[PDB]
Amino acid sequence: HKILHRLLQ
Amino acid sequence: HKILHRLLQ
Amino acid sequence: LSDEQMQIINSLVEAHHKTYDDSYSDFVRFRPPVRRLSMLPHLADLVSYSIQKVIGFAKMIPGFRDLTAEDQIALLKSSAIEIIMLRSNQSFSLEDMSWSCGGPDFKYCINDVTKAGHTLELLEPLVKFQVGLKKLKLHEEEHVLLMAICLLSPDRPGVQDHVRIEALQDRLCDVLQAYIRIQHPGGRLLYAKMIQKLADLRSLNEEHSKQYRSLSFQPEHSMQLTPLVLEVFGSE
Amino acid sequence: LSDEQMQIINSLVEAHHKTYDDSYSDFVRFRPPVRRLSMLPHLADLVSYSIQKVIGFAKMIPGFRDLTAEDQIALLKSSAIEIIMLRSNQSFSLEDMSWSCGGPDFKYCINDVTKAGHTLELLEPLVKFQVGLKKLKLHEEEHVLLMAICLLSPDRPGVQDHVRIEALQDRLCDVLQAYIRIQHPGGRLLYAKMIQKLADLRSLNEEHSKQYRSLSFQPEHSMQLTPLVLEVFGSE
Ligand SMILES: C=C1/C(=C\C=C(/CCCCCC)c2cccc(CCCCCC(C)(C)O)c2)C[C@@H](O)C[C@@H]1O
Ligand SMILES: C=C1/C(=C\C=C(/CCCCCC)c2cccc(CCCCCC(C)(C)O)c2)C[C@@H](O)C[C@@H]1O
Repeated sequence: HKILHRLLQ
Repeated sequence: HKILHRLLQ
Repeated sequence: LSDEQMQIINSLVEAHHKTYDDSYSDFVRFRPPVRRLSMLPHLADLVSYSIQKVIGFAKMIPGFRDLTAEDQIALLKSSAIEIIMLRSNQSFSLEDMSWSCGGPDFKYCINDVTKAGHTLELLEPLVKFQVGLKKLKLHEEEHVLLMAICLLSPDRPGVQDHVRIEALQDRLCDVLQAYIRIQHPGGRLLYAKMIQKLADLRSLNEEHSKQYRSLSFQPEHSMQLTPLVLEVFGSE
Repeated sequence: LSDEQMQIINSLVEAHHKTYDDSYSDFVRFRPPVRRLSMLPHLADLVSYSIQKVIGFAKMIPGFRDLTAEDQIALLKSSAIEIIMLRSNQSFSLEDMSWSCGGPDFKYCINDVTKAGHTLELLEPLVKFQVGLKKLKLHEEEHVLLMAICLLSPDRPGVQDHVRIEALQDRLCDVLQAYIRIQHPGGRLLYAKMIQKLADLRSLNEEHSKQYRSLSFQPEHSMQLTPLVLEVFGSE
């Protein structure tokens, strides 16, 4: 979940 | 490489 | 309504306005609609775009940012499609029985999603859900509270801090109950109907997951999805 | 030219015609160009589309289908960007120093790729490569042979059957040498120039891989790529 983690700052 | 394998039939 | 209940309502409404564009002007940047599975590219981009907006909305829900990154992801993954279903009601129309998002290109009927890899077994209860939810004629405060309550459901797979999340949702359910009682005439039975909608979303969630799994297992179809979509609806 | 050399030429030319659309009418289905990294979505879809075409072309190269699936993938992954660079010369124009692919929307200059995550350190030798290759004024038979020779290079990472692949490429280099000698007036020095182009592609390949790695490590940029692109240029 690298994208989700990034989007969640 | 599941996509590549599929596209290569 | 107390001041704290009021602040919660204000921030949630502002969060939605910041993450829901009524002009739908970003839709031109998606892969265009094609009318097999010709509608999957447009649908994938639309859903991917919507997930980013749901994330934006969630981060402004009071108490959500204090949660664990794992809990945030667990809640997001399991409820993503339900929030999308809820937020899509804003574009849904009872006149056309369809989602009207700006121009003629972005007027989506039930047949469009059929041409996108999903069946009537999902779409028939979906449209029925959309009709019933629209008929409730929610205030923006209520519709916004419903999305936040849905997202903070503790009964999701992968969640760890059930008590901290159930507390947040309770505090939100409290606000909704109070708002309806004080600000919504003839809404004596409305709250019970809204909770029933959350139950409807679980069944819709389940059916979507089955049909997504069918879709994602075929590389020729999964290659049409976006990395974000694969990550959110994926089993990893 | 012998009959076997002729059959090889025929099949390769037909393979290219079946995988290269001169109208570029599929480009309207890509995420539209936006003029940060506003051009990355369109570029990603264009490259992803082109990879599918390169795969189609490769499968019709004589001897390629008999190779191991692993060797086919290894050759494809390592040479994909080089074949794209080669095949893009068909749309490149010396008048505009740009790739003209149909309408005004799909007329790509060097600044467009800059707005897509790549720097002049790649684009400057790329355009220079495009100019030099165009100036060679290849016959369609030669341009098509060059792509096939490039793809069947045994000196790629991950290849296992070096002898079987080097043999196929030799057989192809033989055809190219013969064709130029018999069918191309004043091409006495052309073959050496074409081999030099293959050397140019290695340096371009290297620079692209570095800049792709920079791009793919940032989730906000990698999320704009396609699953196929991630798979082909990925390190997995
Ligand atoms: C996404 C939104 C809109 C419409 C939504 C809609 C209505 C459909 C509009 C687009 C039709 C092509 C919809 C809603 C829930 C479920 C579905 C079925 C597809 C589920 C996800 C697809 C996949 C990941 C491949 O499994 C469609 C349009 C606006 O209301 C914005 C809102 O966020
Ligand atoms: C792809 C094609 C065309 C143009 C190609 C071009 C010219 C550029 C056209 C599009 C500009 C937005 C190009 C060629 C090689 C390398 C590059 C740089 C980008 C490398 C891949 C990007 C990534 C995977 C993100 O690292 C561009 C256009 C037609 O000739 C078809 C041909 O297959």
